[PDB]
Amino acid sequence: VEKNITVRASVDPKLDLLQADGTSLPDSIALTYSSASNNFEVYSLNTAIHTNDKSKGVVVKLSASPVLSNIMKPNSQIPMKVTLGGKTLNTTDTEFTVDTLNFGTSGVENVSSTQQLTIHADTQGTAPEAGNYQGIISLIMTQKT
Amino acid sequence: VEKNITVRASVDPKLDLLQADGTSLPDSIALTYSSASNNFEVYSLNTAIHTNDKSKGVVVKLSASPVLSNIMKPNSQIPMKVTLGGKTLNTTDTEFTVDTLNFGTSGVENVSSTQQLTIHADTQGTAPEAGNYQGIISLIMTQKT
Amino acid sequence: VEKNITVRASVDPKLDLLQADGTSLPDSIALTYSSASNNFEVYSLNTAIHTNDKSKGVVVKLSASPVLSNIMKPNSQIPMKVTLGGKTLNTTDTEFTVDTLNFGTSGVENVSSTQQLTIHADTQGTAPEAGNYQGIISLIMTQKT
Amino acid sequence: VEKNITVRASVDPKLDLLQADGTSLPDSIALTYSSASNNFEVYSLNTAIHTNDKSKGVVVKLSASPVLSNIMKPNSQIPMKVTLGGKTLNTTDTEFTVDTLNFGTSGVENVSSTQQLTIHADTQGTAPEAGNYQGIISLIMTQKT
Amino acid sequence: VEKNITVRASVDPKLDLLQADGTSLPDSIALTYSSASNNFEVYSLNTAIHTNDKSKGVVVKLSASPVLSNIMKPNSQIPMKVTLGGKTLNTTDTEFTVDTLNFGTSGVENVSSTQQLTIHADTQGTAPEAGNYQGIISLIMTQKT
Amino acid sequence: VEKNITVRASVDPKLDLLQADGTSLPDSIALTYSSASNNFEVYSLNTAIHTNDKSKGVVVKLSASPVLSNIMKPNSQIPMKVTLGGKTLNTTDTEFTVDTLNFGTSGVENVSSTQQLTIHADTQGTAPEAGNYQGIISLIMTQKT
Amino acid sequence: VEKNITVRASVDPKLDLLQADGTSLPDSIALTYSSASNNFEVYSLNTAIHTNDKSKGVVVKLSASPVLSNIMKPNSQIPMKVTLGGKTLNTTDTEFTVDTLNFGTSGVENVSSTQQLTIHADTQGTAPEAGNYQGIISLIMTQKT
Repeated sequence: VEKNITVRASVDPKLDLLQADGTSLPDSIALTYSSASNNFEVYSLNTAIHTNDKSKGVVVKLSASPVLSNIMKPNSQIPMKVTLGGKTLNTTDTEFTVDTLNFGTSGVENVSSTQQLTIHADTQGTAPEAGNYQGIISLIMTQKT
Repeated sequence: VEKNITVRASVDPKLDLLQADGTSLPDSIALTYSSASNNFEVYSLNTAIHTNDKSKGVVVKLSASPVLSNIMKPNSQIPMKVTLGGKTLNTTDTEFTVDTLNFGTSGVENVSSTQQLTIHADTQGTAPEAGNYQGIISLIMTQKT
Repeated sequence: VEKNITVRASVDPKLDLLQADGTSLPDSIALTYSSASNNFEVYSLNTAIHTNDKSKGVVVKLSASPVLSNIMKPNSQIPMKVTLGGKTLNTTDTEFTVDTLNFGTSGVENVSSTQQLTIHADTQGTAPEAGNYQGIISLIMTQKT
Repeated sequence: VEKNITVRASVDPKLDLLQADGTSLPDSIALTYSSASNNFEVYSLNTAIHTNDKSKGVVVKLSASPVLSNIMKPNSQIPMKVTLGGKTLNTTDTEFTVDTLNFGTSGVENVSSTQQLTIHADTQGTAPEAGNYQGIISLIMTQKT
Repeated sequence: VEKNITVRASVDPKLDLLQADGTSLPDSIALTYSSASNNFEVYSLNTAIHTNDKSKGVVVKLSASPVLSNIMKPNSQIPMKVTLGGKTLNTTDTEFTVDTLNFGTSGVENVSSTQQLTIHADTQGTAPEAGNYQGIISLIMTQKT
Repeated sequence: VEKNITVRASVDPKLDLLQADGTSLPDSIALTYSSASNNFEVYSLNTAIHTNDKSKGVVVKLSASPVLSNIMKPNSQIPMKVTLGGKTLNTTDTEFTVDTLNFGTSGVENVSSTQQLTIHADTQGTAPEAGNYQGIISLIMTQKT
Repeated sequence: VEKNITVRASVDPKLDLLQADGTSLPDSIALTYSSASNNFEVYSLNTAIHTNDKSKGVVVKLSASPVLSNIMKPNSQIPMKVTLGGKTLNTTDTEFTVDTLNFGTSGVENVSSTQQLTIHADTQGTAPEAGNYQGIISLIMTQKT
């Protein structure tokens, strides 16, 4: 036949992280460099947590510390700082209490309040070497008793 | 030599289904799960039908009823409802009359009006089992007297 | 053992043609047919020339005239026109002068300016016969005094 | 009896290494050269460790030091550095602790967190001789008390 | 006389089974194990039935019940379930009606609709013993009145 | 003495024909039949010509006309058309000029450009009799003044 | 009595060297000549050592130095270099320590890690005389305290 389309999906019944407007988080992001400040800008995205039950809190962590490294020479790299809900995320987990998520206040049941997601490839005022840089962020989420 | 590139193309002289912006349909699509509603959201795409002759209509059908099934445990699957031009597609063909396609009204000869293509892997408010899913949509399209 | 991975690489110390984003050129491409115009669409890609020394120009040519031919019936075929940097390529080599390549202006040393690579399986307003088509393009590239 | 298809499979009941999307790791990979830097680009792939029991850690090592060597003249070769989970692999085994793997946090039982697998044919800024290169990587994985 | 190449081909004038892209079916396939679920993943391939005359249906059967068996110890084996067009195949013949094959709708005369061919080495949630496994599938297909 | 391995090799110091990836040409090939068109599909392989001295051209010819004949009944056979570098080969030799071979442009000295080798068992739109077919192609190559 | 089949097998209870996929090593191999480089290409095969008891090391040696000699004229020959596990083999025994073989890490008890077997008919950049060459390699293996 003509126009064969393959459909894929990843399902996590307990938790999901979607944008405040209902769309899924972008699969990739692009940072903007500013030679005047010799540092990257802060990337901010509005996200809302979707949960199976509203009686349990959420715990968020990263699988590994994200690093933005040049593709041609990995020796040059810029650590990236990721913060969710105003608190910095790390390889050690952090807990988001149920009372601070405000489940259902947006008008949709089991949908959390808008959480500010921030990515910052912060250099210490030192210009990285010219080239193309790439990295990956692995945001983990789990319910807590 | 260096930089050998192989070119491939599938030609159907009578009929083609492309996006309203002139680009081809995506080869793959991704559905986003929502733990709050325990269901997938509707995926929508704008498409335009290209025809060899504008005086003869189009009939559309699916080769088989698509189902979104887990790659590891096919026992769990989510049937997908496909609709084109506002009418649900089924294994039994449906006819799009010529006067409802508006060939040429977009400014380009033999190009139909924008048709809404919708894929919805709807569960009956039942959470599918955790994992990643995969499926295929086979959209057949033929001209009709 | 388990998970044996074979690594392969082709090395040309003098020249390399890569995408503007740093990744390698695609090994395969697909063309989009449109029955309304009975012709293929133009495929365009951004590429950047890498050179061992920035003081020497580059020459580009095709090993043989690329032709898009049907796999079932090679009698039906569509000649393809390849153009790089805005100038049409042919089996007779064409010269890219050094001052027109802008080596180093992108911020990375010995990297040329973005060159527009275009492939067009241009039919003379004639619908090719239905079936699957396949062809290969061989892009030769050499330094010139 | 027409259409005879032979099926093969290798089973390791205790451990498996698969891509984050659930598919198996590629059997072969290709590296891209860049004469501007006279070095290869870093190849990165997302992988997830599968385990029979979540209470036991994982240990990773290489059977032999992988080396990318020319097929025509093995005297020319490029040592390759393999790193999994952010820590460099070596013929002397390295230990991945259980709490650093996050078994089950992805939503699928007994599936580890995404581990970044990186292959880099790091030349010391020295152009290898022209030709075709080939190498093999043997990634060992074992459960550790 | 140098470069002697031997050519072979099997001809069935009445029926053939080819991939949707026009190439022949793969001779060998590899299944991927996942110790997390202690089961094999489903392997799916798109195929199109080629027929001499479009007025006759197609019947599909297996010569013998395919079984995936360990090469070293045949006592350990995993039965494989084969389904084509959404209906499971068996040693007893199954009929595909002509109206269900859609001969010619793809744009090529006498070429049927894409049929989903699926192979699943379904264990009953029990881990097979370590080793290399191999099996064979003999897909018999014939025309029917 | 255990593990006795016999090694064989054919040496042609003046000319060799190898694949573009550096490996030798396949010893055996298989053609795929298509009952819809009642003809064999075109088999294409990329090859590169190796020479002792780049200053001399290459001449290519076939020892005898290749014919694809049924093993059980030679009376039924299919002539095969072989083309290298875009020009059909024949029992009468054909000349490939030195300037058309582009020796060394691939980055390896004394290695020619990629030459398209194509084999087509072109039936005249007539289905061959059912059975197994076999044939041999003897590609002769020589240097010419 | 029709269809008489003779079965032969060589049994070495203490050691066996087989391919990584479980099958036996090839009985004969073919090398590829390249007149451009006037040297043979390196032949690489994946092999795994089998042992009766995993607590003992393995020793590898050759009965006699392999030489690739022309069948018609023995005066013209090419010495062959054989390396197993990354260390070149010679007429004098070599040591493979138990800790280096990694018995059982592949998931099958008493099966060693994949050892790279390399055969190279290394000419000193001198073209051998035209003709057919044949040679034999006798790989001896023993267990050592």
